[PDB]
Amino acid sequence: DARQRLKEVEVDDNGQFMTTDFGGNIEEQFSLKAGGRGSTLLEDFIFRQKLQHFDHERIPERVVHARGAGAHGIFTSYGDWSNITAASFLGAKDKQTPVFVRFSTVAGSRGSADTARDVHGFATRFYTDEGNFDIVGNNIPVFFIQDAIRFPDLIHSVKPSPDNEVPQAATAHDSAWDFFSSQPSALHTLFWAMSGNGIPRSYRHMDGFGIHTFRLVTEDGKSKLVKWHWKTKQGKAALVWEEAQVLAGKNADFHRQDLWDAIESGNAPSWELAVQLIDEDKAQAYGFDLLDPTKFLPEEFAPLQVLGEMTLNRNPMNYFAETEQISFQPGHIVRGVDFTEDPLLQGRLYSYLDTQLNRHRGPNFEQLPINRPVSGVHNNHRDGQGQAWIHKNIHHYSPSYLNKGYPAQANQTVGRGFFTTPGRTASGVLNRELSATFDDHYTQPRLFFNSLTPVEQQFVINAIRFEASHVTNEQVKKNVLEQLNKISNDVAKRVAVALGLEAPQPDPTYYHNNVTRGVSIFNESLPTIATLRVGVLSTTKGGSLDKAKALKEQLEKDGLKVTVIAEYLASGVDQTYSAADATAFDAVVVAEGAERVFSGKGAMSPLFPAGRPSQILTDGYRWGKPVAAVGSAKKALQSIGVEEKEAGVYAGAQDEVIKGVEEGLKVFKFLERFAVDGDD
Amino acid sequence: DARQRLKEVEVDDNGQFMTTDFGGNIEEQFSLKAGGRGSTLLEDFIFRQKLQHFDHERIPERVVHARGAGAHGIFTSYGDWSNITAASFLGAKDKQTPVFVRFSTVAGSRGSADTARDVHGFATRFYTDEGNFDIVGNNIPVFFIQDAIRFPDLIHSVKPSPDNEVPQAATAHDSAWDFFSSQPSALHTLFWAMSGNGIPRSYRHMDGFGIHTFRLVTEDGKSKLVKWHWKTKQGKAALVWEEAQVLAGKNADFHRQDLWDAIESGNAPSWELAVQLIDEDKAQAYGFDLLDPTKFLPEEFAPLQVLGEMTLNRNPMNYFAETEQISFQPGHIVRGVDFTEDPLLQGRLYSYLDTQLNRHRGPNFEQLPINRPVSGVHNNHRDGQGQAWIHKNIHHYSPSYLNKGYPAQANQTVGRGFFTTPGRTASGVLNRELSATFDDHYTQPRLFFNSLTPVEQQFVINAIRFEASHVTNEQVKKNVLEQLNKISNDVAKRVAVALGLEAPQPDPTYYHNNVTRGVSIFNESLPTIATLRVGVLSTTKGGSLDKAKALKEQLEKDGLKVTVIAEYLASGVDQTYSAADATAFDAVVVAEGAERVFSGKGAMSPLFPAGRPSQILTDGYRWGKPVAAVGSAKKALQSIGVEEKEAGVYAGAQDEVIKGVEEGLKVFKFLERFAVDG
Amino acid sequence: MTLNRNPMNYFAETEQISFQPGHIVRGVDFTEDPLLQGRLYSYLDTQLNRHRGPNFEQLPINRPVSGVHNNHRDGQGQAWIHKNIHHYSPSYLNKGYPAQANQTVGRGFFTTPGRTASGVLNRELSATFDDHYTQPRLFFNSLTPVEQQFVINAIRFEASHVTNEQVKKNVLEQLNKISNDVAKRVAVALGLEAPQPDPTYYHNNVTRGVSIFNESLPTIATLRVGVLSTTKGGSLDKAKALKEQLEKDGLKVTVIAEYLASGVDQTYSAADATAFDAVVVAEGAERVFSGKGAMSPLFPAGRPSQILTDGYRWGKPVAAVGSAKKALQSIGVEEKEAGVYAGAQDEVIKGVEEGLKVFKFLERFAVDGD
Ligand code: HEM
Ligand code: HEM
Repeated sequence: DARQRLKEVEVDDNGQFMTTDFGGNIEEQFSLKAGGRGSTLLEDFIFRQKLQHFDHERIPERVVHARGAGAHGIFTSYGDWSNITAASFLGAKDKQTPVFVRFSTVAGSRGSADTARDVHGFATRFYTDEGNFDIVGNNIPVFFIQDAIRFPDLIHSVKPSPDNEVPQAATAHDSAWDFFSSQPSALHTLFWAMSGNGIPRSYRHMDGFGIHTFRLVTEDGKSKLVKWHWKTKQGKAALVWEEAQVLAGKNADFHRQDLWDAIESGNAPSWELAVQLIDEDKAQAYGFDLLDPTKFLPEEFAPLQVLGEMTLNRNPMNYFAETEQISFQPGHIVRGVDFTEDPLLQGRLYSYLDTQLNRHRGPNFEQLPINRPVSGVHNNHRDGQGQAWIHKNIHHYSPSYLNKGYPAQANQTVGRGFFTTPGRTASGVLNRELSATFDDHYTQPRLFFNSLTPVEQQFVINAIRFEASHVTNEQVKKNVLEQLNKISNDVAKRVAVALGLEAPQPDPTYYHNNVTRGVSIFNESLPTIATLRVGVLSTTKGGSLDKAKALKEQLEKDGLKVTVIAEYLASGVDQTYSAADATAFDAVVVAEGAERVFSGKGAMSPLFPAGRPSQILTDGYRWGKPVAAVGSAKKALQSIGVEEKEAGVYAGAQDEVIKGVEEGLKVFKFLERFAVDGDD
Repeated sequence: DARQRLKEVEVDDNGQFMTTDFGGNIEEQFSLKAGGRGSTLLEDFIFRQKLQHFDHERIPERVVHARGAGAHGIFTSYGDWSNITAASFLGAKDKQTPVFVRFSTVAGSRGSADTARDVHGFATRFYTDEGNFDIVGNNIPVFFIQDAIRFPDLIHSVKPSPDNEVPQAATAHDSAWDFFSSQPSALHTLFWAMSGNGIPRSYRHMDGFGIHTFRLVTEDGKSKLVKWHWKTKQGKAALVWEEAQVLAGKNADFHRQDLWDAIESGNAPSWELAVQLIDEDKAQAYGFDLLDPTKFLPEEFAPLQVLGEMTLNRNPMNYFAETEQISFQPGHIVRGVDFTEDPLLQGRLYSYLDTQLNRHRGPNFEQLPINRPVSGVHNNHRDGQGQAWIHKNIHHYSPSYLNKGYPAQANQTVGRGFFTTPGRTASGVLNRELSATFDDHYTQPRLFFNSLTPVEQQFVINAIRFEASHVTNEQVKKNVLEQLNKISNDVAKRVAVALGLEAPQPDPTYYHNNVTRGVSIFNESLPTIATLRVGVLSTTKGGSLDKAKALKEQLEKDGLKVTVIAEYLASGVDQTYSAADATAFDAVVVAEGAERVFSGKGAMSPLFPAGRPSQILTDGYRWGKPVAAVGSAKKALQSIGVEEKEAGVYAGAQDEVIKGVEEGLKVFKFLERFAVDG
Repeated sequence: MTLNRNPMNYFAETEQISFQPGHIVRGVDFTEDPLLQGRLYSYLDTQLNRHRGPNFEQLPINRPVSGVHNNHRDGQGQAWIHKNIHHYSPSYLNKGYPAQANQTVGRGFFTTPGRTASGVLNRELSATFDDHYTQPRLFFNSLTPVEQQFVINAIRFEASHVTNEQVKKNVLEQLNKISNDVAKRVAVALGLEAPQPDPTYYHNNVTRGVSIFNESLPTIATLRVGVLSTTKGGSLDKAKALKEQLEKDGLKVTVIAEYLASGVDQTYSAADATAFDAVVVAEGAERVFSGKGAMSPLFPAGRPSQILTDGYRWGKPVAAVGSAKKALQSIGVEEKEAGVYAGAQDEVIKGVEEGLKVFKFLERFAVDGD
C-alpha cells in the first residue's frame, strides 16, 4: 500500500460517541438556550467549538492550478542508473518508491470545470529514501514565457478580468490574446493549448513533461543535461471543443471522477518515465538553446530512454488532507539531480517555497502527513506556527562543541549530501537581459503545426477562431493575426476568415516544412480500451432491457464500463435518460427495440426532456464517437440521418456491434466527420 | 455615485513608470543574472518583491456562498417610518443611503457555475449614518434547518464528498439526500430549490428574503415582529434544468455577466424593500412559530408593506478589493432593529464575525475600504494585524478620569445608542432542546407545492427525479420517498416512478389543499422586457445580414439586447456560430435567408460545428423560448418540425415577428412545450 | 498534584499550550458569574490569533489522551486523515456514528438540569455586586502589622509615580472608604491631606489563610544559601564543610569567592544577594569586607559588603562563622538581632536553618508610628 505511512494519522469514528476537539463525549444537535424559546447562551462551549472549526475550514486555493485531483502509487525503476545519476530512487532494478501525483488545469479556480480548455499540470512526488523529489510538470512540453519574472504578467492576463472577474477558466478574452500577441514567446504553448492537449479525454490519457532541461549528476560529479518525459500507457486521447463545453456543464468533475473510478475498479493507470540525455557541450547544438523552456527537443535528435514506470493505484481517503494540502516544489531536489540556468526554472525555486507560506499560513507545512518525507529530518530548525514535533537536541546551532558536531554536515564525499554540479561556472557581467539565443519565437510553433494531422490542424485553427472571435478590441485581433502569420501564412488566412479580417501577406522569415514525431494525438490508436465507457440506450418497454443486459455483460468482460440507460431505474438500468448525456461516454449503442424512444409516443415521456434520446445519439455521432445500433435499433440511426456503413457506425446483430464498437474505440475519434477548410 | 467614498483609495497607473511596493521606479521584465546565460541572483530584490506579491494573492473563499458577484447602489426610503422603527435609514421620505449587494449560490466553490441548481444568497449592506446594517438574505424565504448548531451538518452533506471532492455545486448525490431525508426540516427549502428558485434567469429576476423574523423597535422601546422582503421590479424568471446544465458549460459567468451588463448599459435593476409587520402576540398565532425559520408567513395573514426602493447602478472597479473582500454579518445591526430568539439566527451572529478571522487573516477587516461605515468609528480598540489607523486617545479604556469620559457610553436615552428590546424576557430552564411548536416539517412544503402552476409542479417533480436518481444507496432513496409521502402522496408516486420503486401508501396526516400567493415564478408575465436578449441567426451570403441589422435596430429601440450571429465576423455580426449557443439568449430569431444554414451546403461550413444553427433553434424551442423566423426563414422552423401556429412561435414579416417576439418575451417561457405526468 | 517533569522543548510545550476555562468535563458546570461567562468566548477565540488556525487542539501538548471523534474536517494544518466520509449528523449512511452522548447515555456532558433563566434581558449587574470596600478591608485586617506596612508601602511607591494630581486624589478617596488609617498613611507619601473618615464600610473582622508572613515554612528543602568565602587562607576548606553539611540538610548551596577556584560555585562579580534565601560569611572571608582584600579588580567595589548588606536589609537570615563576625560588625549588624547568627559552624548552621523557616525577619522594617 503506497499510503501505508499515512495509516498512523487515520482516524476511525465508527462505533464511537461524538466528542469536542479536546475530548469528552457530547451531543451537538441543539444550542443551549435560556428557556424554552430562549436566546442561545454564550456558555455553550459545544456550539462554539463546533462552529469555529466549520467557520475556519477553508484555506487559500493554489494561485495557479487550483483545480485538480490526485492519487497515490508506486514508481518502479527498470534498472541501476548510477551510470547517469546518483539519485537513489533510480539506483537499482525493481526498486520501488511511493509516489503521489496531482493533475490539474492552470487558470480556473477551485470549482471550475475539468474540461475547460487549458494547459494541464502533471506533478509527481517521489518519496525517496534520500528525500522528497518532485517533478512538477505539465501535459505540454513548452511554457509560455522565458523568464520567471514574467509569470504574474502571464497569469494575470489569462485569469479573469480584474474588474468583473470574467471569464472563468478560459483564455477566450481580450487580455489573454493581448498578452499572447504582445509577448510572442507564448505562441508555442498557445498552439499546444489550442490542440487536443488543451482538452484531453482524461488525466490518464496525458503525457507529462518536466519542460526544463535539468541535470543528472553521477557520484564522481559528472553531469548530463536531461528532459523528463512521462509516457502514458493508456495512450493519448482528446475531446472536441463543442463536446468539452457541454461536458463542463454536465459533469464539471469529469476528469477527477475518471481517475477515481479507474483506480477503484482495479484499472490503475501507468506511465513510463523516460529521458532525453544531452552532453553539456551540446546545449546549443540543436537549433535552439536548451536553457530556453519555450522549445522542446525533437526526438529525432535525442530519442527517449525509459528508466522505469509509475502506477497510480490508491485513491486518497480524505481529499483535503491529502490532495488539497500537498505542496509540490521544483526546489524539492535530491543528490544526483541539479538545476540549469533556465531563467524560468530559476525563479520557480523561489516562488513555490514562498507560496506555501500563504497557502498553509506558516513555515511548518513539510510536517503535514502528505508532505513528510519517508527519510527523516534532522536539523537545527525550531519553532514556527503549528510546530508538530518536540526536539531533543538543546544545542540547536552549528558549529558546536556541546553537540559533538551533530547533526553533521553532509556533502559530495560525506553523508551523501546534495552537491551542485562541480563543473558549473558563472562568466560575465551581472545583467537584466536574456540571451539572444532565446529570440526565435516562431520556428517551433510552425514545427508543431506541421506535425499534426490535417484534421488536428483544423482543430487548432478552429480553437483559435473560436477564441479570438471573443476579443472585442479590433487592434488586438490584428496584432494576433500579425503574429500568427509569422508562424504560417495559411494559418493566418484561415483564422482571418472567422475574424472577417483580410488575409495578410506572407512573412516567410520563419516558415519551414520540417516535422517531428510524437506530438500528435489522434493519428495513433489507443493501445487499450480498458475503462472506456459505453452508454447503452434502452427502454423499459418490451424486451430491450434484457438484450441491453446481455450486451453489457459481454462488453464488461472486455474491460469496458457500461451504462444501461432507460426512462426510469428499472432492474438493470444504470441511469435515466433525464440524467444521461453523450459527454459521459466514449461510445453510444442503441439496444434492440429502443428505436421506440426516437420517434412516436415513446419519445414523448414526462420522464425526460423532449428529444433526449435522439440528442444523445446525435451528440455522440457529431462528436466523432463510435456509434451503433443492434438489430431493429438501426431505425434510430436513420431517424437522425446517420447511414449504417459510415466510418465508426456499426449496425447489425449483437456480436457484430460489440466487435465494431471495440474496434472503433481504439480509433477513439472518427475525424472524417469534421469539415476541413476547403470542403465547401 | 454610490462609490464616492471609495475614490480616495483608487490608484491610477496610467502615464506612470513601474515601481516596487516601497517606491522607486524599476524595470521588471528580466531577472538579474550572473553572466549572459547565468543563474538568477538572490540580490534581485525586484524579482522577489514582485513574485512574493503574486505568490500571496489568494485568500480563502467564503466557507459558503463562495461563488457570487455584486454591485453598488442607492436605497431610497419612501417615507418617515419612525412610527414603526427608530432606524435612521428609514427615518425620512426620499432619504438616500449607499448600498452594496452580493448575490451568490451556496455550495459551489469560487469558479463553479452560476447556473448550478442551488439556494441563492442576496446580501445587502446599507451604509447608514448610524452604522452598517446588513440584511443577509436568500432568494428563498425559508431555510433547511432550525438550529444553527446543525449548520456544519447541512453544509458538509450538500458539498462534495470528502473522499474525492465530487460533485461540484450540486445536491444530486447520496449525502445530500441522506441528510434531507434524515433531517426532515430541510424539506421545505428543498422544494423551493427544486423549483424555479433553484435555477433563476438572473440575480435581477430574484426576490430576496431575510427569512428570520426580526424586530423593529421605536424610540420608546415598543417592538413589532418583522419579515424583510425584496421584491424585484424586473419580475421573477427561471430557466429549465436541461438548459441550465448546458449554460453551466457554455458560460459559467452567465449571472455575473448579466448583472454587470445591465448596469453598464444604464439598465440598473431595482427592488422594493417590503415588510410584513405583526404584533409580538402573533408569534404562535398562525399555525407555526415565527421563531422557526423553516416556515414563511403567508401574505394572506399579513400583507407586504413597501418601505422603499434600492437600485444597483455602479459596478465595482476591482472585483477582489470590493466584491471578494466584503464581509457581511447579520450582527451588523443598528438602533431601531433587534434580533429574535430564532435559534438559527442566534448562531449566525457568532459564525459571521468568527469566520472573518479566517477569511481576512486578522481582526481589522472592518477597516477595509469596502467594509468601512460612513458614520464614524470611536472606541478603545487598538492594535491587531494590519492596524490601519493611528489613535490619538492614549487613555484607551473606560471608565477614566484622564480621557474625560470619551469616547462616551450611548444608550436608549443618550447618544442614539443601540438597545435590546426592553420588554424581552427569559423564562424557564436552560435547555438543549427545540420547542415542539417546531415539529411540523410537512404542512408548508405542501402549501408551497399546492401554490405552483401544474407545469411548475412538474418541474419540481422532475428536479427531484433527476437528483434522487443519482443516489446510489437504495435505502436512502426509500427514505426520501417516505418523507415526500408525508407531504403529498402524488409527489411521492410520481418521483418513485423515475426511481423504479413503490411509493408508500398515502399518509393523510399533513395533507391539505391550501394555497398562498406570490410563490410562483412562471404564472405571471414580466413587467418589462428591457435587457432581455435576442439571438438573431443570419448568414454572410446574400441579403440576410442587412435585414438582420434592421431587425436589430428595431429590437434595440425597444430595450432589447441583440446579438447578430453568422458564420464569421462580417460587418454587423456580433458573434460567430462557433461561439454561439441558445443558452445565451431569451429569444431566438432566424433572419430571412438564413434558412440556407439549416440544410444543404450552408449547414456544412468548417467555420462552425456540424448542425450548429439547427441546434440553437432546437434548443431555443425545447427550452420554451420565444422563437421566430422572418419571411422565407420559416423554412428553418420547418426543418426542425416546429409549426408557425404554435404558442411562442412567430413567422411572417419583420413587423409581425418583432411584435410577436416582444409579446412572447413577457410570457418568457412557453410551458405548453413541457410534458406533464399522464 | 506533583510537578516532576520539565519540558524537553519550551516552545513546543510551554509556549504552545492553550488553556481554556471552556475546557470542561462531565461532572463540572459553569455559573452565571459574568466574568466567567465572557472568558468562555475569549480563550477559544484568542487561539485563532496566537495559533493562526482552528486546529491548535491537535498540537501534541494540547491533545487529550481520551480520543476525538466528531464531524469537524479540514482547516489550516489539518494533521489527521478522517475515515468517515459521511461527516454529518443525523445520517443513515454513517449508521449513527459518531453518536450523540448525554446525561443518560455515553457519559456526555450536560448542563446542570435545575438551572433556570428568569427576568428581563438586561445589560446590568445585580445590586448584590455593589460593595467594593468591605472585603478589601477584611483582607487588610487579616495581615500582620509589618505585612500591612508592606501593602501600604507598595501603594505609596506606586501611587507616587502618578503624575496627575486629581487621579491621586481619587485614589485616596477610594482608599479612605476601605480604611481611614490606610488612606492617611498613603496620603503622607503623596503629600496630600489626610482625609476625613467615612465609616460606611469600616469593620474590624479578620479571616484566616490570607497572610503569607504569619506562617513559618513547612520545609526548607531547596532554599538557597550563599556562602561568602575567599581564595586566600583556609576559608575555602571551611566553606566546603559548611556547604557539605547544609546540602545534607536539603539546602542548595553556592560558595562564592573572588575567582572560580576548586570548590567555588560563583564569583563575586556574578553574585548578588537576590539569588539566595540566606547569606553566611565563611571564617576568614572577613578579609574581603575591608582593606586590601575588599579592593580587587576581580569584582565591583564593595560587592561582598553589598551582598551581606542587601541580605540583611531584605530580612534574610544572615550569619558569620568565627572570626567572620568582623564582616557583620563592618556593616553595623549585631549578633543579638533576630535572624542574625554567629559562632562556630554548628551553631550557625542550626541558626540559619531555623531562620529559613521564619524566612523573612520582619523586625527590620519600620512601621508607621513606631
Ligand atoms: C515549466 C514551467 C512550469 C510548470 C511545468 C509548472 C507546473 C505547475 C504545476 C503542475 C503546478 C501544480 C502543482 C500541484 O498540483 O499542486 C504549479 C503550481 C504553481 N506554480 Fe508552476 N509551473 C511552471 C511555471 C511556473 C513559474 C515560472 C512560476 C513562478 C515563478 C510558477 C509558480 C507556481 C506557484 C506559486 C504554484 C502554486 C504552488 C502551491 O500552491 O503549492 N510556476 N505549477
Ligand atoms: C436564514 C439562514 C441563512 C441565510 C439567509 C444565509 C445567507 C448567507 C449569505 C447571503 C451569505 C453570503 C454573504 C456574501 O455574499 O458574502 C452567507 C455566508 C455565510 N454564512 Fe449564512 N445564511 C444562513 C444560515 C447560516 C447559518 C445558520 C450559519 C452558521 C451558523 C451561516 C454561516 C455563514 C458563514 C460563516 C458565511 C461566510 C461569511 C463570510 O465568509 O463572509 N449561515 N450566508
